[PDB]
Amino acid sequence: KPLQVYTADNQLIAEYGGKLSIPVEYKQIPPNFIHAFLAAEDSSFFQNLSKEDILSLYVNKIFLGKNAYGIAAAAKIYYNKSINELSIAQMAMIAGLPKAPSKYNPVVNPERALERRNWILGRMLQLGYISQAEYQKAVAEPINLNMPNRDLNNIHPYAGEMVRSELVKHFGEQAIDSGYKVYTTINAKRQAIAEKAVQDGLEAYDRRHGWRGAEAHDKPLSEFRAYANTYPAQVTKVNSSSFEALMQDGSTVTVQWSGMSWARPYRNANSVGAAPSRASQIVKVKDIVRLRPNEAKTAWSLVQVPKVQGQLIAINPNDGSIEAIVGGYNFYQSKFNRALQGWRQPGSTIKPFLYALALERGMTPYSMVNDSPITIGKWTPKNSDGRYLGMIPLRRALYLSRNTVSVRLLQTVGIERTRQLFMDFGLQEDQIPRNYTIALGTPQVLPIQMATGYATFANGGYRVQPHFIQRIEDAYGKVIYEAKPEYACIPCINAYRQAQRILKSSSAYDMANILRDVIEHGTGKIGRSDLGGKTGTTNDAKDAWFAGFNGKLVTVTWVGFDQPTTLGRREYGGIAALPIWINFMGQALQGTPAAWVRLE
Amino acid sequence: KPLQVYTADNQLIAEYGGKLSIPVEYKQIPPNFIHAFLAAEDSSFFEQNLSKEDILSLYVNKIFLGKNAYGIAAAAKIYYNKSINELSIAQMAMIAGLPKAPSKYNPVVNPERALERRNWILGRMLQLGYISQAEYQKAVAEPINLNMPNRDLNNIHPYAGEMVRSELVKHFGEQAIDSGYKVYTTINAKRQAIAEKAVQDGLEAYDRRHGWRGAEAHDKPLSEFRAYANTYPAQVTKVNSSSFEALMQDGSTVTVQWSGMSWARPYRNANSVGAAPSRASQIVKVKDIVRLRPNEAKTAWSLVQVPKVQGQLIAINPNDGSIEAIVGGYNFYQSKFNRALQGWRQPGSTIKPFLYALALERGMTPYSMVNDSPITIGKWTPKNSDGRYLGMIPLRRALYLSRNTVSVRLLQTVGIERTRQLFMDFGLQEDQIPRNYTIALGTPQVLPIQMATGYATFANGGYRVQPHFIQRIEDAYGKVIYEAKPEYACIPCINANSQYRQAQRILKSSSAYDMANILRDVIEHGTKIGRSDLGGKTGTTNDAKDAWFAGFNGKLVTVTWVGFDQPTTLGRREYGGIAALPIWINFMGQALQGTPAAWVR
Ligand SMILES: *C(=O)[C@@H](NC(=O)Cc1ccccc1)[C@@H]1N[C@@H](C(=O)O)C(C)(C)S1
Ligand SMILES: *C(=O)[C@@H](NC(=O)Cc1ccccc1)[C@@H]1N[C@@H](C(=O)O)C(C)(C)S1
Repeated sequence: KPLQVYTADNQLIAEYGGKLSIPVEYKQIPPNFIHAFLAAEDSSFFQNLSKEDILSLYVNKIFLGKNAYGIAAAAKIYYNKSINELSIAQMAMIAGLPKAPSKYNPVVNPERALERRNWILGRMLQLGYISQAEYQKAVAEPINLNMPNRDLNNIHPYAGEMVRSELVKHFGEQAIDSGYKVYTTINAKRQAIAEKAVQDGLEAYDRRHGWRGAEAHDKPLSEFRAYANTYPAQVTKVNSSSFEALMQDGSTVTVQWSGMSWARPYRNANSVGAAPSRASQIVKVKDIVRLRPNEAKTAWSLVQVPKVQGQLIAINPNDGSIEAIVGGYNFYQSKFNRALQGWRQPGSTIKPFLYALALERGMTPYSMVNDSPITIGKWTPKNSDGRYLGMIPLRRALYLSRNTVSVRLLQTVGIERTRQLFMDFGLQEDQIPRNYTIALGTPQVLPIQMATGYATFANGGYRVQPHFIQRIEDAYGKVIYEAKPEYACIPCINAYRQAQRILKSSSAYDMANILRDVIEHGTGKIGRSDLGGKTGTTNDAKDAWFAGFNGKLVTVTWVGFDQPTTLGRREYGGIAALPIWINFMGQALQGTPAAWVRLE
Repeated sequence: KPLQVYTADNQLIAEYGGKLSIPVEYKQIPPNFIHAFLAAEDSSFFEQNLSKEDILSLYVNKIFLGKNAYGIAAAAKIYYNKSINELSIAQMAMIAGLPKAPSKYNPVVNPERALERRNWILGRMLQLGYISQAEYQKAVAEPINLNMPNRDLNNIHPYAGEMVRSELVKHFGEQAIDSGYKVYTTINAKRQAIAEKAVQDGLEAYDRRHGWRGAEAHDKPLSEFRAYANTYPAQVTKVNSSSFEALMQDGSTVTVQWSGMSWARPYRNANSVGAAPSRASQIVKVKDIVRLRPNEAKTAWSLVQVPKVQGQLIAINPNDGSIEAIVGGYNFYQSKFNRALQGWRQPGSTIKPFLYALALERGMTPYSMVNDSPITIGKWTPKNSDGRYLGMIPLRRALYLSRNTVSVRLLQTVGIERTRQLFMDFGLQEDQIPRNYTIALGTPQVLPIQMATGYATFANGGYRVQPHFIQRIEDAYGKVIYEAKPEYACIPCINANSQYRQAQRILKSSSAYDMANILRDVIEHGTKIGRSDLGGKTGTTNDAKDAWFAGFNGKLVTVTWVGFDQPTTLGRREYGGIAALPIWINFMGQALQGTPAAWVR
């Protein structure tokens, strides 16, 4: 009975197998398996004939490492076999595990596992349990593990992992042995769109910065996995216009010129080399490259897995329901979820919160703010273009993300009030400094916290908590948990708990319209008039961000390197992150009526 | 509901607690405990959390919290011997930090990391307004304060209880304990208590004759020493002419008079002891950690000494192989090692009755004339105890005097391998039996339990029995789930796929009966106990590195052994009949008291 993960459309996406036990009748056990356990210890005092009687009591319960309880569960976990399918060597291997299922574990210690196994086989031969023909056959055998994957998460991997990883973080492994059915808030349609959007957008950035060379050279093809419609290939021959590579299935294909001609060499973030003139300039024989098919087959392409990363988090602003979550380029490349764990500087994406607080103090989008050099704090922050503009309205200041006005508004608003709003988005006391650096978006945030923060505009100034579980049922079918979220607007549940108000209705509604002005009048791609959004770029374009919404959906996208480096000069939030956001929102919001903030 | 260990005479001797879970109603949980789990993680996605509080109720009694603890109540019991409402804020925070990795943060395994995690949580609890700063300073300054109760109770017959736990765990792992079963052993409690006293007195006898070896420590702390085998650590505070004064672990100061320490002839070596002490300063120094023994009144104290020497006793029923008594060393609290089941030693002349039984097999009798003459085996001429020879002598005289030359001659007569096969058929390990003429003088390594199995062959009429310690196992519901089906030497004897297994015959009835009587005459001629149904053989290895005695009656086989764990000489006077035999006599006399004569048939 495994932990089962479903989407909001009651569709099964993941099964997570915990503690396994397959009880067998003593008669169903091959004698050689019993013999293996009898030879496992030198001395029995319960020859070993009374151990055979007491063995029946423990045979289905013995912990045999890696969630295996009993002989059948160990035959399944280690070899993907039934007890009668096991070899003498395999039976002896399992027979050696009870004493210490970690010091002898063939996964965690293959060295000692073989030593123990063969000792048992040696003892079985001495006891006349096995013949020498069986002894030589068995002792010469390798470990031969064929471990089936009991953690099935192949449909929406980041969504299934989110459930497993979060339950384990808060409650340990016992959370997976409960056999519960977890019914998530995830929209599968929206989840699929987000997965494609993050993959395409990162492939877009990667392609424009050029070919970086093969992912490895003189390394073994067995050590690389296929994913995101990219398949590892070992280059075998390089010609005038085409190369030949060996696939993991054993086949060899011929990647033609049109499939590699894009490979202008990467020189730096801001520089790429001339278009390649021959295939030798792109690949070397014994290079580990990634290839891509077409629809069915026909032709192949030389592709590249981005070194760059990204994320997407989409939440319902009224309750905080998580609709879509993508933690990186691909789950197989990295199981790391940047949406829930990727601490980054928000840069300019923080400004709408600070400018909302200015509006709360009495200001308007038209209020005159001053873009001037700020020496104050014996630290002089400089604007993006190293320029100043003088007196400009609050709305202009936000749109151009004038760093000097932000520090001035932070001095006006007070560092305390700013930190209070931030904590209301899920932030900890320890992750927001007191200093005037918070006006510039330098403190580390998780994108989920940004989606929570932007939801404040979308919902009219209420504090919603992001949540991924709608209900949990026990294996039987009984509902044991039913989500009771804090609602921004309780009447709105037509197309119990009330969320506390964190920002004044007018300020949340005003910021919303400034953000809509920012997207409709600044930048320029969708046929919607209910969208508000803000771009963000940190110092030396170390992060590209876009936080945007409509009345029914908040989406935050991010693009950057895991080890912080520049994305390039001409690489801002609106260039790297925005195209993923547009591509998601357009598709996710397709055939849905206009929904905007309610000034109540 | 722990693994319970009983004797054959129905005494509960040990309780072994495995996986623990004490389910509690969510309402019964102190809010500070819930708050601790709330502050344990930075972000929850299932200031306030709320979502976690609802999902916590589902796992609160099942969360694995390390060291067999499942749920908050089990962790409160295991780590602190407290109920959840008795926990401090610091303790609640400690348990709250364990779910994520109950080993990387375990306070019993990794205390440093555990302290860092706990305080981080307390810090987090203060930030959220869960705890006040007064509670924060109070809690953060607290130590680990572990008060782990002992869930493995075994203080009646410790070697017997440990035998069950250690053997189930060896063969079946920890899951063998969390089963809640009732194990009904073959152990006789009366006999077990006698054996415990016998092994303790006999080793104290050897130790005392060998002299005082000095205090167990000097200038060290009295808190670091345990009391056991009726010996209590004392720190010497004053040394008078004829007496000394020592501080006890309870805080009292006792006076040890001259008669209490006068035995303390100083130990020089196994073969040498110093002159009788003339004054108390020659025995003790002020600040010496000594061991004392009271009388029954606690009105007189004695200076005693824990033997450096070891011993064992194993008593089994020869008809089925039931283990009646087992003592693995001087005391379980000095060493948890069981020398009866794990102590591999050379048997010495304790092996000759096996070899002489095979001589009888082929056709010989106790009266058959054998040759005590000088025997050359390659570049090794074995010499008898006294180096002398006796010429033609009957087989029984040869065994009694343990004439090494007749043994090698009998080994040549029966054949090296045909003997190895028989030694194995007696219960000795194939790999542990060499392929040479020295197996005649007991060179192999044996377990005493194997010797008791082998001697039971004489006692039972030539059958091979297997030693067993479990009579039956019942589940928690009272249902018998296991019932021992041993191989019986004599099935009719109990009434004084099959229901009753008949043990395999390994000797002709005549040769087992003949060896038995040879062994009885070995014992009657130069033993003490008022019994005529006892047969036995002494054993001494080269340089008295081992003193042995293997003896029986029709109902009980007892094997005793005396020696050092790191093989050294016991001394020159120290043969099997001197060191081991007195423990055997002392046990057998008391164990067989008020029982009719029982001999082989
Ligand atoms: C907030 O993100 C702003 N960042 C900065 O002013 C610092 C900076 C920006 C680019 C390179 C080096 C340093 C603004 N981010 C973008 C944006 O909002 O899209 C601008 C390019 C307008 S600056
Ligand atoms: C068997 O134990 C025999 N021992 C030896 O040959 C070696 C030895 C060791 C110490 C002293 C003398 C000889 C013989 N049988 C034992 C016995 O049965 O007790 C003797 C010590 C008599 S010698």
